[PDB]
Amino acid sequence: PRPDYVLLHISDTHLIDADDRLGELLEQLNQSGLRPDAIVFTGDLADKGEPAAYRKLRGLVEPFAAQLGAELVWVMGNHDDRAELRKFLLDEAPSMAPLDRVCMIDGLRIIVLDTSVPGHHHGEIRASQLGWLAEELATPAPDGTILALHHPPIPSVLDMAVTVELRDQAALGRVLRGTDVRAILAGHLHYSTNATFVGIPVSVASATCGCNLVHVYPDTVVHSVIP
Amino acid sequence: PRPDYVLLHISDTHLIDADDRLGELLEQLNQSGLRPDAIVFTGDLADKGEPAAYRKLRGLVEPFAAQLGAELVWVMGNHDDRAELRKFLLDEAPSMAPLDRVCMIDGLRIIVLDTSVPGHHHGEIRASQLGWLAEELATPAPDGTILALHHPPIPSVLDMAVTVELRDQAALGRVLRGTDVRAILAGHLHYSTNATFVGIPVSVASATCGCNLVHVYPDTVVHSVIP
Ligand SMILES: [Fe+3]
Ligand SMILES: [Fe+3]
Ligand SMILES: [Mn+2]
Ligand SMILES: [Mn+2]
Repeated sequence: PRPDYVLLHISDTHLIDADDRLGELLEQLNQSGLRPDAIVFTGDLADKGEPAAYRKLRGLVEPFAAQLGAELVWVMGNHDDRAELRKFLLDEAPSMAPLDRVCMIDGLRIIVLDTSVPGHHHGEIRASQLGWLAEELATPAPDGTILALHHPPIPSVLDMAVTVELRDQAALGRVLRGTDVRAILAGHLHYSTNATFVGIPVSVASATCGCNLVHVYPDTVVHSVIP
Repeated sequence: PRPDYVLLHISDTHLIDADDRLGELLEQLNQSGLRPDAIVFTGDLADKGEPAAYRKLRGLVEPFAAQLGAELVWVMGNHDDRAELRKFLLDEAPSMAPLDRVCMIDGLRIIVLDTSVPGHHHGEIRASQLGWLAEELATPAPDGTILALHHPPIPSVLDMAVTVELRDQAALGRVLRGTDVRAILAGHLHYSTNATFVGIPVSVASATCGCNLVHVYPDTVVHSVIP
């Protein structure tokens, strides 16, 4: 069966040997002959949100994505810095506003949401963002929506995770319920995990410092873990 | 958060170094301090369905499960033999009837289904089994149902997989739709994969020759991949 879309889901690169780890992955993905429609990086791109790390990340990943004709989708994590990411990864004016955006890949909507809280490790979504999200989802996409964020809306199975988990998941749940969100892509946990959130499948990719393949069929979304 | 139930999801042990691989896993799980309510093995237990392999499997796994007070849940795979498994793993009279069974873990229903076809590698579910399954699911379990089987009802992302995939998934889908089946546990693929089937989350554990942790919360089921 041919999927409608193929995505690559990578997370938690933590660049500041993370350079070798990511380099080795990209080289391995290049040799596979995989041709993704988009490559989605679900946060913690730079370990300390360093300008130099973003420059290195961009230098490694942009030629890889260009070779494949794949859209690059960057997401904020708790380790990242909004202003330095905008500047050195995106070529956008520095700002501390949430990195929220919408990207249509043919008929497939990818929504990037920013769960990060500046100077903190836990996750939160502000009122402005929920409203923005609700308004966007009021119009259905032809092939539905993939929501990409950092902190997963799933129960913490480790005590260590609870202190840095996504807070106020109920409010997000109220926005997402009944929408065309078909899957939520996340990171943060540094091990491969899946669950549902208000009936929506959530898939967490492990850290790079493997990744996931995402096959979007007409009726289901398949997430495969690539070590 | 405390889950309602903890399950261990292991698959594709292929015993006939698979002995060392499984031994090393069980020892590792024992050191973790994990106390599962059940341990579910989703098929391909013996590589050639050998009596000796089932004896070895039983010898390795029964003391492990006994130490933890965990229920053992065995599932048929394409590599297994129904008669030899019944005899040497279960202490049951030899039979080639499908290995279908129901196990209540407090309020949680685990249904074991047999997708294997004797002498063949692909998956099928017979009419007798669908009827049996439909009748069982007509009564809801207090905490819903986990369906455990070998061949996953998810699209084959590899060409090699298509020839040995589960056939006639539509019929199974018709039975499961609207039931209290909250999750489907599967194997067969030999890599970690998740998707939905008729709105129901399906989680495939990789092979042993790691495994998954399953945390059942009141409102969601979390699957975590343990390398
Ligand atoms: Fe991280
Ligand atoms: Fe197998
Ligand atoms: Mn994080
Ligand atoms: Mn198999």
